[PDB]
Amino acid sequence: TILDTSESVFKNVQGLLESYGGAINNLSGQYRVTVEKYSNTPLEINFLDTYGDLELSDTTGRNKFNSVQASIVDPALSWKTNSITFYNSNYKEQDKNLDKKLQLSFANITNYYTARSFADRELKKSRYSRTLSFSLPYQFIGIEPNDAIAFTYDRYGWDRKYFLVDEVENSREGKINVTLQEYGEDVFINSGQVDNSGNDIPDISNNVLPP
Amino acid sequence: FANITNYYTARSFADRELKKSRYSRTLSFSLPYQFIGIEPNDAIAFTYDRYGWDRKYFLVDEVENSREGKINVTLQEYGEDVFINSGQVDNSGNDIPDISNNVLPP
Amino acid sequence: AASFREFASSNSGALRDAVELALNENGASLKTLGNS
Amino acid sequence: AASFREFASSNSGALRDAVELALNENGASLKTLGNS
Amino acid sequence: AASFREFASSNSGALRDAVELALNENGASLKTLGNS
Amino acid sequence: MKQILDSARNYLKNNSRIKTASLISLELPGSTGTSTAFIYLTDYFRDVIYNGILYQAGKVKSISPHKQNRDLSIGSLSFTITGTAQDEVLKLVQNGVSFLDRTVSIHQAIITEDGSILPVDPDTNGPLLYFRGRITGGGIKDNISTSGVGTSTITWNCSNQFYDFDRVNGRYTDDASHRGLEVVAGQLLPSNGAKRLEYQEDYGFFHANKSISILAKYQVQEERYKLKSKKKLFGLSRSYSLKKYYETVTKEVDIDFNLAAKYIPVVYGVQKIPGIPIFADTELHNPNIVYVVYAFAEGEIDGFLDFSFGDNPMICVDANDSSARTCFGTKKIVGDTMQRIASGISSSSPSVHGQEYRYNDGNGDIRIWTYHGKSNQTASDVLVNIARNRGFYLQNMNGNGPEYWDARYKLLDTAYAVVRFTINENRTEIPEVSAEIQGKKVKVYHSDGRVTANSTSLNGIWQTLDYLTSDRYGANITIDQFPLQQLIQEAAILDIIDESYQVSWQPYWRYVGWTNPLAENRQIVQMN
Amino acid sequence: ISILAKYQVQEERYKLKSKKKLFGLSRSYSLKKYYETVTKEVDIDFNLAAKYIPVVYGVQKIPGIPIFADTELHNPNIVYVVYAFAEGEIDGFLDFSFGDNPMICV
Repeated sequence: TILDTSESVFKNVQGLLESYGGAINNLSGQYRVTVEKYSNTPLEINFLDTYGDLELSDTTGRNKFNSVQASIVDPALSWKTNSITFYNSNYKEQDKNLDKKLQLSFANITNYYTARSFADRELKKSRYSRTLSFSLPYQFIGIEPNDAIAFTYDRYGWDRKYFLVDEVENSREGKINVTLQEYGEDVFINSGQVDNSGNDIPDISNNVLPP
Repeated sequence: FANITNYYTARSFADRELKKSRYSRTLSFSLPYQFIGIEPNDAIAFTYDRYGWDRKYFLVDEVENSREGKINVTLQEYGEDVFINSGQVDNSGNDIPDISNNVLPP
Repeated sequence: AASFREFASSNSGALRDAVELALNENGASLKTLGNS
Repeated sequence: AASFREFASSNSGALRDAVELALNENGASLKTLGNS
Repeated sequence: AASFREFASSNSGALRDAVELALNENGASLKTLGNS
Repeated sequence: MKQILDSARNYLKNNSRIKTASLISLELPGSTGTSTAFIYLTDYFRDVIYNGILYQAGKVKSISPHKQNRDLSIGSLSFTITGTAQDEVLKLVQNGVSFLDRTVSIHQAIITEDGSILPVDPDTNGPLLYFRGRITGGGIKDNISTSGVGTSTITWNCSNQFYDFDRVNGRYTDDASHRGLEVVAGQLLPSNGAKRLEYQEDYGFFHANKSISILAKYQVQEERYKLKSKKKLFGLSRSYSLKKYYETVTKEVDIDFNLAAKYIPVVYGVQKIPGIPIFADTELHNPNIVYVVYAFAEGEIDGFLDFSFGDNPMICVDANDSSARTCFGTKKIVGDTMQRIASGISSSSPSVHGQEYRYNDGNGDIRIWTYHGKSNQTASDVLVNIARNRGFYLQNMNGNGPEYWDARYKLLDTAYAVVRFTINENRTEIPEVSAEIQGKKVKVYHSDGRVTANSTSLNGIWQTLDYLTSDRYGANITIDQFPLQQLIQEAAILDIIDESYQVSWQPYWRYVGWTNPLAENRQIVQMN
Repeated sequence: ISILAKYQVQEERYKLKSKKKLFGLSRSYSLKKYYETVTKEVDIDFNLAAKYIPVVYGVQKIPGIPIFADTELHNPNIVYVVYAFAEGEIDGFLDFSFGDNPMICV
């Protein structure tokens, strides 16, 4: 990370968090940070625990993608820019061959392989569009963003369907409203990669050849 | 104008835009289903005696269909003269050749 | 609907206030439009 | 509240009109967003 | 009016949603302000 | 307007109680293979048969209104189906589903007293269409009261093909993008991502990224990474402040930290554009001999007209330029063109595919090969006959074989020019390169049913139609959705003759785009 | 700085390289407007933001802020300059570039 301290602190923090998906909270008063995770032991919940109001919304059209490019600054290019890009055959087949390109730039990452492995995460995540909202009684107090929920509801066929908590609102009475964002497990697993050492372009300039 | 380069064409079009800009009025109302098949930039002649309008000429500018069939519309006024250009004059006297980055010979 | 158009146009300032509240909460404001 | 969400989303255009009235009064418009 | 100010300020988020719906329909968004 | 059959107009004018059925043809979501089911539904109170297709009744609850206006918009709809139909919930909530495209069509039928559908559209002699488009999203709402009745509902949201105004669908000079590379089992491969299957062959752009870093060693510090911008005057509208507009109009860009510069532009009519370099090298024995490849424009262009090195054009602008500088022929009255440099005589013709032009500036040879970017172009034979001999310097320093360049470097669908500079004491550096070209060929139609598809057209309609129906780039709209007999009437409007001026007042005419100064060149609108 | 300018070619006499060239992209930006606002250089003349000290974590390359320049009295060919770089205790300097030429071979 390099920070220009003339940027307002809120914006610097926001970009810093965005660089690694973190988010911060002050519910329960202490400042807390909660990265996204695949959790082995989510909190189980069932529809009948709720107040019974439930809404599901899905926004595939804008949010979904099937190919990506990312841009970085790379010392192997003399801190010029590099532009990683790749497609996904299976996703393009599941979509009706419609090509759609995700654009990215990473300000603070320079290890090419790390950048690629992270972009793969973002692409996989973008398939999981669903968001869900409902309300909980007070006994479930202590929830935060990026807690892992397993949701179970027979009528929809959902069975330990996995979600991360994405928004929370406490109240004086104790009633809790929540919203969940779907994720899969596979979001957090990278493929193999291949050695990229063959293109360490030395961008020499401003020099005069000797006799 | 991003995409036009014939000077005379550009002038003749700007004259259109100027003339059009005089005709500010816009009008809105609703129609029963039998007038189905209207589109934007259809030409309407409107007649209404109380206003003294008599084949007053408009272009359809917005449309909304409905399941029931009731159609809402909006019209924008135009005149005929919008589409007619004046004369012009030969502009050939100012074909400035912007030569640069050259060194005069001996 | 039309009554709501008439009402809202008659009460426009309060809507602008509410929008500014939301955007300020996230950290933004319409005044950028004023300068822009 | 939820009824008001449903209503407002069903009547969104009138709100945009009212906002444009205020901003035009001060001398600004959302169309800058359209170009931006 | 004042009751409407109080109500709207209490329900500000839904108005922001409706505005975003209109602007998205034309192809624009307030988030440009967020970055700007 | 679409003209309805007048029997329907009369029936609707007479009868006071009318029956109407909405008929929905819907592609199933989540076909994981390309083959998909369809389902057919109606809001009508009983099932109905049409084209022998039986449309089920009862699932539908409501359909939104549908608004359009003179501005471009997504024209969105929604419609709702009962949340109690267990199948439809399962149709949403499967995990493996995708529906990023699925098609929908909504017919609107007048049903007469005998239960037949009334003929209305004189094309099909059948029911109208209320809407057609693509699915974009959906949702479920379940409300349970503590007491009394709750409700459950499913919404589908639909829109036209612009449902993601963020979509960028150009081409840009990077091999992995062009071929469509993906990683498998520890190596890269071409896959489906290529915009067309043939591209997977094309090792074009493979050298591009490093080539610029080579080219910089032959330019003054003024230029070493700079490039001229494209489309300097984007269209002004009341959205802009006058100041902010003219202050954002910008002549130059740096490719360093800028990727957008490397997107290929599209051209219709006549325009001047800078070359994108994609390869640079020197002959091994004689480093003074430098080959460079510039890509210019998408598709088959009608051809190159002229080249500018720096701002100096090869052809004289007028008599005074000819006095100042060595140059051949004149643009101003005669509309001379670079064909003259090969013929030795005045010509208005564009370049020809693959000829060698020798621009003797009097400062050592410039040589050009021009390829119009038409499909099935080969790799350039002059380059091949070097790499095949291992004649390139950097080829011999890296130790690559003829793999360095051969018949696989086709650069399909992409106009490009090979420049062979000679460097000497009177031309101590390579200049900037930009060119004037006559643009992409477009499928102009005729009311008689011909499709001439032969040349550029200055008409804005045929320009739009090509840009929309292009799928390599642009909106990927299928031609069967357009009414040709309407579009031809629109072109018959837009090609009205003006007489506010006369052609003899326009000497430039060949560069303006007219192919002949005498045949009427005047129409209300001409676009470049 | 006004002293230092007397020792630089007109290319540079008040120019400075920017800091944090690739700020993070998000869907808030248009692709074009982003890459067109990514900017390599700034002029300190009429710009104060350039003189704010940056903070660094990990490894980065950054330009020096000059804060003092002078010459030895007897021998004006000998020039001392002080560049400030970074806030706090850094783990240390690795390398210097004069122009773009690094001391260590690439």
